[PDB]
Amino acid sequence: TPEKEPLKPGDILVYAQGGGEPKPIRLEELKPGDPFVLAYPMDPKTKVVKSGEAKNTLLVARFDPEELAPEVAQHAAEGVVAYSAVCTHLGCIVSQWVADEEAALCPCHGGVYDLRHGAQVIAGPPPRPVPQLPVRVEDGVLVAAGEFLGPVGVQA
Ligand code: FES
Ligand SMILES: [Mg+2]
Ligand SMILES: [Mg+2]
Ligand SMILES: [Mg+2]
Repeated sequence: TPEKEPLKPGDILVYAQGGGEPKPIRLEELKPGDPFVLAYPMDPKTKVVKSGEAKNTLLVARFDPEELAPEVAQHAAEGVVAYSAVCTHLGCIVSQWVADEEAALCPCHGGVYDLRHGAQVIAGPPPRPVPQLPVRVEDGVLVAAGEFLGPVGVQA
């Protein structure tokens, strides 16, 4: 189904939504240092949000660009970073924030990913970082700028 299609470069990032019209994520809405938001990709011409496929679930956060690791900054936009939100341990959505680590926490078994430093696993059983999603800003809206930088979710 269109709603289960994979994320594609050029897709518009929208806030995770129930029904109703989607809301694109605008750069100016994200305050550097604030907790991440959960997002999905939306096909820019059909406006179909690809939220029926869990492996399209994203977390999106903004930091001061100087606080990002250079490798992360390569794929960031005005300090905004995005990653897959599917835990690489057993696939739970990495839905919680760790304020004093600026990290994403998985409530299932306590995986913690260090968002400014490439979602390095700093606690729990995730075997590898959630992959980064390159982003760019177009007319103030966040857009996927490439494929995920590695496989999503639970792998061999
Ligand atoms: S599914 Fe995330 S830590 Fe186990
Ligand atoms: Mg605002
Ligand atoms: Mg650092
Ligand atoms: Mg625990």
